[PDB]
Amino acid sequence: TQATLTSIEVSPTRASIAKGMTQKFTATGIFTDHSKKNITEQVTWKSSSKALSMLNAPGEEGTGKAIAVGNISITATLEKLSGKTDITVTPAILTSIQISPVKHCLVKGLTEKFSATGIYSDNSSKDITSAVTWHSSNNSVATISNTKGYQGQAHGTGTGTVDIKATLGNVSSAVSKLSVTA
Ligand SMILES: [Ca+2]
Ligand SMILES: [Cl-]
Ligand SMILES: [K+]
Ligand SMILES: [K+]
Ligand code: NA
Ligand code: NA
Ligand code: NA
Repeated sequence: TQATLTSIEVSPTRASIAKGMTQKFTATGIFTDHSKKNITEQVTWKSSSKALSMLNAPGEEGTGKAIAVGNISITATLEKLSGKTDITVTPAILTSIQISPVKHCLVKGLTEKFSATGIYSDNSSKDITSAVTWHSSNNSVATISNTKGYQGQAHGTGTGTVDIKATLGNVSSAVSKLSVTA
């Protein structure tokens, strides 16, 4: 309380966040006694553009939400002093994969086309059937192709049940239970 505030630093200094994701900013107060203090909950936060929304709800103080791709300047203000930083919003990232059909009954000797829908960090979606790698837990029940022009093509090779899944980098679809009948 004896110390006067002399500066505000906002961290991080450079950062990238995917569209639809969020970032917690920190406001660090610098004082005449050379102490540093977390003043994130005390400062006034603002953003230079709609592309990053500073969240207003209690407990969200200093949280920015990526609305649109671009460059945004962020400011923390207290006692007419301001600290600033820059953030970059990058394109939405793959967060989940939904495969269809969710379950299926296939007659042996027939072929069924599975599709993979990528769900992104802004909850946009895309057909990524040809981009994913398709997997079968048991080729003796069904095979599934990754061959160009046949991606997601599942062929009933024998009776039973099998797990079908799609993967793309570190993202994996839910398992689809494929039953093959005679
Ligand atoms: Ca900074
Ligand atoms: Cl940046
Ligand atoms: K806003
Ligand atoms: K997933
Ligand atoms: Na600003
Ligand atoms: Na915008
Ligand atoms: Na069989």
